[PDB]
Amino acid sequence: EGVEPAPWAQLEAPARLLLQALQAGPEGARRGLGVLRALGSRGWEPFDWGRLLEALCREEPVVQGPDGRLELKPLLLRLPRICQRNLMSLLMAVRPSLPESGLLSVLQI
Amino acid sequence: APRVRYLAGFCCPLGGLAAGKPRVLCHEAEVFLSTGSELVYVYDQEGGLLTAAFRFPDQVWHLELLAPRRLLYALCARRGLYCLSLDHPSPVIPVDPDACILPDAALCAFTLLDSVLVTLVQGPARWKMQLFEQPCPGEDPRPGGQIGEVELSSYTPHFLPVLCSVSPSGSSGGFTLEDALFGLLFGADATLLQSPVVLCGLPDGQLCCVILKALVTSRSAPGDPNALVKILHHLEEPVIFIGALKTEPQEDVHCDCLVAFGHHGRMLAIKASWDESGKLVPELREYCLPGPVLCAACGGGGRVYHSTPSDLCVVDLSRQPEEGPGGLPPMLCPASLNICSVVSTKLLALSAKGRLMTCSLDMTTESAGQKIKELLSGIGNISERVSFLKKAVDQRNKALTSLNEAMNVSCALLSSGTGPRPISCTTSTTWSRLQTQDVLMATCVLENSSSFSLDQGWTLCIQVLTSSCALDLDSACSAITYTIPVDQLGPGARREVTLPLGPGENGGLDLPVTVSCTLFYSLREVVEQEGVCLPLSRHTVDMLQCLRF
Amino acid sequence: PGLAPPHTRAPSPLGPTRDPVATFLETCRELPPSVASIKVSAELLRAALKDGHSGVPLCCATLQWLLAENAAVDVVRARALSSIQGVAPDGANVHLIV
Amino acid sequence: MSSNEQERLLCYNGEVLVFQLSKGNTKTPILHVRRMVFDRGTKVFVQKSTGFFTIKEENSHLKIMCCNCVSDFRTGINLPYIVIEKNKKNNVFEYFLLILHSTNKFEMRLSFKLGYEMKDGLRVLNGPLILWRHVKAFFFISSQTGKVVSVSGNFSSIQWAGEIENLGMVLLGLKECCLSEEECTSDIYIIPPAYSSVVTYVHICATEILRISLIALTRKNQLISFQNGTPKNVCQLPFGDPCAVQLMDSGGGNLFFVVSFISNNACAVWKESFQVAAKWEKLSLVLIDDFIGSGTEQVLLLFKDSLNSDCLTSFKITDLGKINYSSENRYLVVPPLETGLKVCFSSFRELRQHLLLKEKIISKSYKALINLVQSEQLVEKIWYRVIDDSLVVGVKTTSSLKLSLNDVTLSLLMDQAHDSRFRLLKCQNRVIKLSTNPFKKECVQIITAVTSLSPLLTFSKFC
Amino acid sequence: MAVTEASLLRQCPLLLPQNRSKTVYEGFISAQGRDFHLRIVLPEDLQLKNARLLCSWQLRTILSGYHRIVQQRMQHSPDLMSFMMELKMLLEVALKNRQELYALPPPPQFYSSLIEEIGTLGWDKLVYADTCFSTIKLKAEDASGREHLITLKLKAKYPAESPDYFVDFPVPFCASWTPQSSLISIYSQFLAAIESLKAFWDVMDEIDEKTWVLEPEKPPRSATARRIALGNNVSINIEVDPRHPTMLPECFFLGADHVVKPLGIKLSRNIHLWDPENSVLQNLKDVLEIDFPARAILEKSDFTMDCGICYAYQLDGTIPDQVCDNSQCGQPFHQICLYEWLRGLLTSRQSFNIIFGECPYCSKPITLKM
Ligand SMILES: [Zn+2]
Ligand SMILES: [Zn+2]
Repeated sequence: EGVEPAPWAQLEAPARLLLQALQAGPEGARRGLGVLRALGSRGWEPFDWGRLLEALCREEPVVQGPDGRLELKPLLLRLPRICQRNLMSLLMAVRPSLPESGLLSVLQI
Repeated sequence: APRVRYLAGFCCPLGGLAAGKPRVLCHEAEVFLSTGSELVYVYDQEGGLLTAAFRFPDQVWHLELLAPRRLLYALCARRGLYCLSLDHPSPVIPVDPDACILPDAALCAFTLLDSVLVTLVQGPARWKMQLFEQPCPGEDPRPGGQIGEVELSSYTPHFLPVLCSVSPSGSSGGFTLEDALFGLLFGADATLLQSPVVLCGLPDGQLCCVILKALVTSRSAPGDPNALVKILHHLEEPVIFIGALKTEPQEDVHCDCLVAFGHHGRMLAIKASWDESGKLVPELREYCLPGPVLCAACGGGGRVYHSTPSDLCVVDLSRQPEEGPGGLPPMLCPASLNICSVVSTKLLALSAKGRLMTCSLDMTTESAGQKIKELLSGIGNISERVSFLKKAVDQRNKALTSLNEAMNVSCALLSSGTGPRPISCTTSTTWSRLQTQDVLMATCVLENSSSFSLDQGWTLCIQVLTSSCALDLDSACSAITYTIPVDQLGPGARREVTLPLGPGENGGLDLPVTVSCTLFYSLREVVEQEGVCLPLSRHTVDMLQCLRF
Repeated sequence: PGLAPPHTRAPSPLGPTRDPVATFLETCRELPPSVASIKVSAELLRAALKDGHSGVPLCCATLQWLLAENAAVDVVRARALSSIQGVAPDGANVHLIV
Repeated sequence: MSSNEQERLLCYNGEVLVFQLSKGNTKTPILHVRRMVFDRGTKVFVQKSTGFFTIKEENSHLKIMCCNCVSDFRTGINLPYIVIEKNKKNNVFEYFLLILHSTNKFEMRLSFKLGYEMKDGLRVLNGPLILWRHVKAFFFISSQTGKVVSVSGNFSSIQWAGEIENLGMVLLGLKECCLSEEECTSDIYIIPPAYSSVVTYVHICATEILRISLIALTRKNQLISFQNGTPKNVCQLPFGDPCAVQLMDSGGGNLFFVVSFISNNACAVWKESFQVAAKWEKLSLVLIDDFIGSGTEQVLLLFKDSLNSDCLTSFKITDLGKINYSSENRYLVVPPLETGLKVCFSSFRELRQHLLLKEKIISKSYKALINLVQSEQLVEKIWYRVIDDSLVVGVKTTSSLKLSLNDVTLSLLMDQAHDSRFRLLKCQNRVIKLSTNPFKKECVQIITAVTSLSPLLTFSKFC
Repeated sequence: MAVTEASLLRQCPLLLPQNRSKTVYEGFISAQGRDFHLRIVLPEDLQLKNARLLCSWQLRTILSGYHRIVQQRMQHSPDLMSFMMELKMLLEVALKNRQELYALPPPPQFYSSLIEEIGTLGWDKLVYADTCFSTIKLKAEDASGREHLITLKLKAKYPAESPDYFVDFPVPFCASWTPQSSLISIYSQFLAAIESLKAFWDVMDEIDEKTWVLEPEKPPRSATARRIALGNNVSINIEVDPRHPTMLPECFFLGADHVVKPLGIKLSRNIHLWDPENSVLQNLKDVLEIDFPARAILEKSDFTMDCGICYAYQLDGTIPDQVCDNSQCGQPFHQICLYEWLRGLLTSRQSFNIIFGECPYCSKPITLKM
């Protein structure tokens, strides 16, 4: 009745692993940095971040507010609010090495 | 690497060959071919020369073959069934009527089991299946005594009906099903007897089975059909091809699904389920393929090689059980009708033209650049035509939109909302002067109040009905009619038409005169008898409008 | 029609794009505005319009005298219009200025 | 071409047969067949087998007259034929019909031995049946019969010749006239005599029961459809003096008419929309078949022998779609394109179904309107006459419709497709009661309209 | 319009009411220049609390993972009009997400122009092209002789809108895109960025050669960080500014508090003798008054032997104990961290004192016994 899948279910393994990590209270942020060093280490050295920053805008519907309202939400407002703050903190720290096109899709939201 | 070839082509008529009648079988390397003429040919598949040509009389309707005995059974139309020894003691050969056996003459279909022969013969109203022996010793080639006979009472009458036998596991040119299925379709009896069951496809589209064991009768003992023949499932359209398929494939293969096909293209595959009630249930699936279907076959692995008039297309069933829809590719061969499937895939067909054809299915500098050039040229040929179809689509859309509005106007008009809002048509009397005489005119004002723009396809008809009470003497002019195209009326917008009603003849106007307007929609204009006529107003002109002070 | 008293939706006639016999023949077998003007003495026009009906001396009274014979002159008398856009018998438009 | 040293081409069984006379020195020139097939590997035609035939008597002027696949009457198998003229300079010409077999082996079937030289419309037909003319004297020799026969009727040209269901052999020379070749002499639903003056070549395509669907093409470089003599879907052809149309199918539905012209040039035009898809020039020849083994038609286009004194140089083979063949990585791009190629084709094949679906829905909705509004025939039938400058339409009632109870009228309504302008149409209504043989008993009530005609004949025509 | 008599025509042109009582609509519904068959039966009154809605199997593949959405919308939506808005909006969503299945490019511009333009560049340049032709990846050379790659992800219109450029090197890359610009143009911009960052590259390459760079392994060109080892069980991590590479970085030391303290003191004392006319190494060696080990161990350099969730050794006494039953991961964990982790997954099931489920890094079966 109340099984829900995690909203990063359908993602590329490494970003799934990043976002699984940042879930983890305020040590989310460092975990994240740790996560990226331990993915530089492994076979797929590059992080095509704009794969993820596309993914972070991509919408789906949710039904909240009154018992009858369809809305469209992007990812960014859908995954856990602690992952939101820990994400942006990690982006600050990684700002230089992001494509601007994708990055400004985030900030619009 | 030539995935097709040609062996021969034939005397085709205009269009091409008529479907159902022509037949092809492959034995080993010899191939047996009838073009729905009186002529049956046999070709060496190594070298595409004819071994043998056989002139019968009158339009061969069907062949079958027994490999062991090296014999071919062949149904002439108004003559009976002639057997040919392939040994057979110009490369044209007439058959002598000695080769005739059961000159029944009225026989339309027939099939073969082991040691048993089945015909199916037209009569009066009732069609009768029979069942004869066929002598198991290598004798004089005989029928024997008919074992039995029935009347397919169910059927009362271009399309020949068709016959397929189906034996169950344990026990030959037919098909074997699996014990689950066999028991599922036919019942315990045929399971317990290990009884072959013979499926007839009927032009009705009814697909009837009969148990063979259960058909042995005499003069003393006639078969009751209500007992003895039963009826699986009624496709509403005639039958073309019956088979069965090895879904779940994990020479004698024991199939788990039963296949029909139609002319217009309902298929019906059937399966065993044993699901959701701890009980065996049948899995029906009435798909809808394209077009006229013109033959069919089966290849290894739930792959049915069929033909429409445009294209030779395949369906896969192989995996609830089998499948939701059968979405179904070409293989970019034309309408061949009359197909066969030898299993190794190498299929042989007769093309609609007259063509006997074998379908065998499964870097460089600057030559690759020329390949690149080729591919570009291809897409550009193609693109041109995708474009055309886009614009056709736009036409269809624009048509739909106009129609959409038409329905909406009509619906609005035909509802009584208590004020005739959408379109109005008022008329009003006016004296004028012509030449000398005071003429009485009617203005017809058409007004669009609503949003709906009355586009093309619309026309106003006015009719001016005189006096009532049809008389002793039918008048000169009973009524007059006036019909005008309304073009692009639009909302708020307005037309006016003036008519006389007035004394042109005789100084004689008879008063209580109705002028009634209507609209009519023509569906054609924007691209059985076909339009609509919708009433607007009907105003009566009486003396009190026609006075002048 | 635009100037008219009622300001009523009358459909624009648009006189026939060809003759019926011309359309017959085309079927069976298969830009600036032109202008004219005049000038004339104010003294001549004054002396001739004196018996002087009313209103603004010239252009309006000139137009009233040109169309004194048209039925729709009293409407132009009211609005006192020195330039108008009529149609025609053959459906073409014509704009006449004074 | 036609000489002692020259060839002619033909296409049989997805291959190309080249019949060449060769002066062999003891003896006369010999007919040599090459039977050639497209390799697909080496992107050429390669010689797969040969045939030969020794001619006897030492007289010159041996000459190929035509070639094609015919269908022998004995078997029902298509065999290439060839017509040889043998000329002894004698005011005598032999005219052999030879049929060459599966086996690259020859068989005489006519000697036929005329005095006067044969020219204009030589036309070979199924039961190997030669048919010719001089001075408007049409003659035919069956290989059954073996004797010269004359055509009973008198015609100008012989525009189509060929076999139909129920009839056996036929000729359309004048568009009325429609012979048998058994009892020489239906002309009812052939094209109008209007088109009779402009039609120079016909190509029939269907016959049903009597109803023919048929192409023409004219001196005006036009190309037209007909379904029960109903001219739909006209074209215009780029080049001048069109000779012939053959047909291509080239896939699911991609049907073309490939037109060959006297000017050594050719069109293909796409049925579904009578439109030039493509044009080529100088076209020594054209041939229509599966040279590849795809199972669907290509067209061979041959370019001129000005290049080499060698035949199947300067070729071009196409579908006019996916197949095109002809006479630094880049390779990572190739599978991308081939994926595209197939995808374009995919989208084609879907749109066609999509569009049919729209047509189906449109029909649904027509019928929906008519059932929205709402069995017994209230009305027999429609009839009409022209009086002088009066159209009279009339319709005959049935007993069901009672003019005692029902004021009726009748209108006429003009097709706005024709009537681009707002003409009002006026129609006068008359009711006619005639007693039938009074000396129950039949009364005949009919209802009828009249209007002026000359207004409606603005466009030569109306409905 | 307001009312769904004109507003419904305007907003669903191809929904033709069959019945007079507008109960059955039938025909097409539009989305992204694509029309879909849709047949929408109402009850005898206009109540979507009970309605039928059938579709083409085309549309149903495309409403997969939306079924409950639409059924709730039928029940929750007041009018048909708004229902159609919601349904189109949801189709809008569905297609743009599944963007892999849906792209009919206009060939006459596309596939020809792209060929012309790759000819304009030269054929040694392109290194990968995707069979959907969406992705390409190109190569460029330094005066040094280093390859640097550029991915482009391209839309239905290449020459109209920008191509999405995805790039390694650590400063944000700028491509001035016009309709007039082309592959050669953006390629020349990319070469300009290469030749500009030449100094930073030489710094990185020089380091990786003449020192035991330890933590980033097979370094990308984006990485500014180099955890260098020196002596034994002490390291220095060094984060560098590309714009001023030779200049001083933010730096600090890992290892033994008694070993590191002297180096920190010595660094604070010589740090005024940083000089951006030398190299980074030629400044570090004479500032810290030391030479480095050039791979004191190249085989067993270091394997990170930390939790791989919390990345600590010594979480409250506990050690990296629990590992992966895998040759390719081998990654140690903690008892606490791995329990908290696996409890949370949907893939996990718990027996009596056992938890089965996926290793975080490699997604292979890993077992935890409390
Ligand atoms: Zn831990
Ligand atoms: Zn692992």
